[PDB]
Amino acid sequence: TNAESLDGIKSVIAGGVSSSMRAAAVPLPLVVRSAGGCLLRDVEDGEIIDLNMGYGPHLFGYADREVLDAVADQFAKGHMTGLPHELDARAGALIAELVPGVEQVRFANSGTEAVASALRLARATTGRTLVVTFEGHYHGWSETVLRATRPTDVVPGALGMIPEALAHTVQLGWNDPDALRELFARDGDRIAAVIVEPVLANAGVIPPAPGFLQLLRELTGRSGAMLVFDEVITGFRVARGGAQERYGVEPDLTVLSRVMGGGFPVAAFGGRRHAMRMLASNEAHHAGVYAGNHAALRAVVAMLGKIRSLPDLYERLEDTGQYMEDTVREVFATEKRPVHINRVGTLMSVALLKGSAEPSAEPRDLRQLAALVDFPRHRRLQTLAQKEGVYFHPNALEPWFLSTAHTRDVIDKVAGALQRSLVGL
Amino acid sequence: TNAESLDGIKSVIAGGVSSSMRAAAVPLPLVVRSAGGCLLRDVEDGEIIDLNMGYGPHLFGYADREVLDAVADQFAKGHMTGLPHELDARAGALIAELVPGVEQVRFANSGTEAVASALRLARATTGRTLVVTFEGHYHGWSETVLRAGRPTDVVPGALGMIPEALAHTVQLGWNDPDALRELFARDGDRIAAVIVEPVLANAGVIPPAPGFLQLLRELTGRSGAMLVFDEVITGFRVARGGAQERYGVEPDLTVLSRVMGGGFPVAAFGGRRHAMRMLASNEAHHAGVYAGNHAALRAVVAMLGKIRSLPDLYERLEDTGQYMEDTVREVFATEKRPVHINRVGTLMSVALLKEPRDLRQLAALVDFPRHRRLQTLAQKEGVYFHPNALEPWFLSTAHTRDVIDKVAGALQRSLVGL
Ligand SMILES: CC1=C(O)/C(=C\N=C2/C=C(C(=O)O)C[C@@H](O)[C@@H]2O)C(COP(=O)(O)O)=CN1
Ligand SMILES: Cc1ncc(COP(=O)(O)O)c(C=O)c1O
Repeated sequence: TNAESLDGIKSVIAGGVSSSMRAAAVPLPLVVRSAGGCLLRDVEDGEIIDLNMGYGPHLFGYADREVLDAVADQFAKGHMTGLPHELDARAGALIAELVPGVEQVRFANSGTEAVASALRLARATTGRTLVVTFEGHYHGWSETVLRATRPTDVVPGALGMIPEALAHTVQLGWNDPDALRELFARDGDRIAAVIVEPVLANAGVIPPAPGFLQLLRELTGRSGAMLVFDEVITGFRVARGGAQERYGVEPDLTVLSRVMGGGFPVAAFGGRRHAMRMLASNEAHHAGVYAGNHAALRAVVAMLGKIRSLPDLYERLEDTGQYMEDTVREVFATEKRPVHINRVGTLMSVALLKGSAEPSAEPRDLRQLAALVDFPRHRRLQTLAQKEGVYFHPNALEPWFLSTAHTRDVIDKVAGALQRSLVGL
Repeated sequence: TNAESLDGIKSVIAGGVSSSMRAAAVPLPLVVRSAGGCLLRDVEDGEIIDLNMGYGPHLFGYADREVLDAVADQFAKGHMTGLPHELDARAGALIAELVPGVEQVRFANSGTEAVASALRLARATTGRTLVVTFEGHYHGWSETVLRAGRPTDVVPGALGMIPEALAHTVQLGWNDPDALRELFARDGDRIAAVIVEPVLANAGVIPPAPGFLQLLRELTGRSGAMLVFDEVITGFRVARGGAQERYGVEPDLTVLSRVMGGGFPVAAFGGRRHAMRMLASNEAHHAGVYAGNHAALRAVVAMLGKIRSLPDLYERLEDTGQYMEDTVREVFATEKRPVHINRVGTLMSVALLKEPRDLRQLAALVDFPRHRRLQTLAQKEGVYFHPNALEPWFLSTAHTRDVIDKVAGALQRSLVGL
């Protein structure tokens, strides 16, 4: 059984899962035996349609052979030597072609690593130390950015961090231009970087308000602060060239992962030659014995090569998302359950609202959205859905990540499963 | 050409390599086209015997099919879902079986990640903040440990670190029991952890002095400080159960990577249930979307499964190292070049000179410009090792007698050109 098999896992993995968040993501136990397309198989041989999809990398679904095969070939030809390799130029060139604001990169194993070195690059380059974040925006778990009352409160996110960890890190509310302007008027000249999820995906899928990214680019440019887009989720997802392209605003540095490597552990950060100058001279720092290994860069080449070869991909993904959005709206409407749904392409939040919530609200930030949401009922809904054979994360603020494997028929099954689950609510 | 192909790489990879250290590791350009066994193939189709081997993971050489095949099978069956998986228990159990001081683990993508979370666990568990390191010991590049690289001076290792990064990190010289005793007599009660390379591999291969690890275990135990063995390099390398087993001293936490995943990006940290209690309750923190992904844990299961099935492996690896050691000594003796060589199994340091117990003592004997010159010459003869004398060689089962005999010839020829 799932529950018994999870208990077995817990006797050797402290907490049941390596990541503290993802260990609370299966309150009705589910242990995977295999996966393909958008389908999981249980250790009880149950089939589950996955709307979470391993948190963003799988644009084409699980077990994508066009990418498996390339990575497996690399295992047969040397996957990790630590030396420069012919692939390094091909990976770099693909990223540069597809991403406007990137001409050079360095690779890492994870978004967390890529962010930490990107922030260091901004501090080293500007000779400043102060970094600005937004509430609910997640940039991995490195010591200077790991945050958990006002949105300007900076609260450490983990036990066992040094007390000064966040001394040079500051926070504002998402989509609050007045607050942002006031900050820059006071401290624009001390800011090394503003880091931001151009679309906030780790706390609902709150897109930026009209003009907000433009405003950020202006203030940062005027003040000499580097603008860092964390596109770990949005890159190669909301458009071929990420949110950068979709919203027509170019940052100084860009962090990438997820879709880039199709699920292989790999990330990068980069920008134009000017922003990357201290790394071109090897004066600034980045490291990691596995960084840019040959298997990882084969995965980038195969995945970005595949995406490049499909010039109408993002149009079809958009139809997929629209159809899921329309279907899920009908199912909740028919049941007379208020719901909030935000979508940017195949990135999608679905949250069940309180009976006392304003159905027509368009929250612009995490606090506004959280307040409308009925968390206990949503948790209860996802247990029910999981039993009906559909998995999404129990926290309403955690997004769904659709894929080309979520065809019309799949989405029609999802509808049925959600309908049945709501009736049990 | 190698040089032209590297220049192409540098137009899109800032600095030519993603890691700031490994971008200075090929001053005579070498770009890889393919690799297998202990052999590299150039973009000019040259063959090079690799003594560096990608910095530790490849105990059986490059392109190990018994491990390729398992990982490729995982790609066909779902490699990354973010959910608990049947493999998780098998990977955990294999580590627990092979490593004395580990009963539970969490996985990470890299030694740097695994270290950071391990140190946080020790701070959270003890309610203390102060961490002790040793000079020349490398624990990755996280904010609270990245030092440059007196022995007591704590110097930041990267530009753009917050100024307070190392405020709660302290350093002593390796193998200095007096200093270590004095530290603990004064501050034993404030120390959250002592982190240490049980064999110092990133600065020569300086093993611990007789009784030093035993002393560390006693002081940390007495003071309630967690002893953290960074076995990223030594684990499954110097013995099946790492330096832990080899030297009979058990730490509170162990960090693992490298050999564990056979070159797949994967790491872990773990200990006995007591030391891992705040992670069992999910009160302490670790994260990363790719942590413990199915491909990574398939690699751990295949690699550790293979090692487990070969109970005399570490004895054969010892013969391999002895033969390399004896051969290299003869070649330098015959040429009348003084050399310092330290070895622990297949971990091996070879430095050209102008028994040190620490980095300062060893560095002082070494002729760095001549060693750099020697490695350019060796590389041209078809043997690659890192140009810095303090960076170790990582031998493998693919370094057979014939290979080592070729290495001898190539080193002889290179010394004559010195
Ligand atoms: C925008 C963004 C992220 O979303 C991000 C990681 N996000 C997630 C990590 C989770 C985890 O570690 O278990 C789980 C997911 O819920 C989440 O999106 C990271 C950190 O990446 P990584 O997990 O590879 O360290 C950086 N930037
Ligand atoms: C002992 C030790 N620990 C940790 C690391 C860091 O692991 P990674 O390079 O995967 O971050 C290294 C790299 O040289 C190492 O030698």
